[PDB]
Amino acid sequence: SHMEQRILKFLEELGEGKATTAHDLSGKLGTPKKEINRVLYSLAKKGKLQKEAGTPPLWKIAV
Amino acid sequence: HMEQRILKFTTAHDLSGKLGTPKKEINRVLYSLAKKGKLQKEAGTPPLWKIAV
Amino acid sequence: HMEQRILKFLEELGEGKATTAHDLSGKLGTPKKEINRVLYSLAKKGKLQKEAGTPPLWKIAVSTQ
Amino acid sequence: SHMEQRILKFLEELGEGKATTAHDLSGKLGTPKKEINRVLYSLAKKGKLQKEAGTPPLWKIAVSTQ
DNA sequence: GTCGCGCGCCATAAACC
DNA sequence: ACGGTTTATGGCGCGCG
Repeated sequence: SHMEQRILKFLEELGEGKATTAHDLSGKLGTPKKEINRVLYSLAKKGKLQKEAGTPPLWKIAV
Repeated sequence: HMEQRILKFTTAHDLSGKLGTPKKEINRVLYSLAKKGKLQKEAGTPPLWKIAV
Repeated sequence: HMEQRILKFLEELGEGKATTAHDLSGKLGTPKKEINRVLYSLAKKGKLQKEAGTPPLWKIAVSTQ
Repeated sequence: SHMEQRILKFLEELGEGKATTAHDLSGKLGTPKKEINRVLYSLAKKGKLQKEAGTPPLWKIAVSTQ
């Protein structure tokens, strides 16, 4: 929920309909993709984030 | 719709009758929900459950 | 080699009906890790189609043209 | 079942207070990770091994319980 | 009768930079 | 005498009869 917050913050910042990727997040936060992804996927089951299947997947805030 | 009802309503095996749902499906929404911080798993055999206030 | 086995096995099942990687793992006498490894490789090669689920169901790839 | 014996042996031959992952046991023992974990988890219930929390879990020969 | 399991995941090939 | 490092649905925690 700290790093969940780093990520959520960043998404909300970066546009209001925008998406992004684990690789993008990882750069803009000096964090291994593994970590970013650990949290992105957690957040998704929690209903918080919305994921668009793809190579790589695209992540945006949900309702 | 399950997540919703699961809330309004103990064991998963015991949840299969009250809502008429296969145990698999209940254990799914349980472990998920406790991962959402809302529920909380007790160590029984089988495991027991209760809404974390 | 293991691929054409799975395919061959997905022929003798009647068009429409699908199967799981556990099921295959038994029938074909092969560890599930290898089965799935190959299954996911055939779907991506086009030969097969994956119907994501719990567990996922696998059948011959169906043209959508 | 000489799998238990082989793993306990490997975890002993690794050193004092030292741990390792099941992926690693499967590698060296040349044994499917499926069986390795089935067994690892088994030895932990029997009390012989302890499972350190992690991703993945780390294992080592127990040192506390009776 | 615990069990939620979706798992292929690299003893990797290809792709990036 | 030389392409090192990251990706992939790569998140994996899995042991399940």
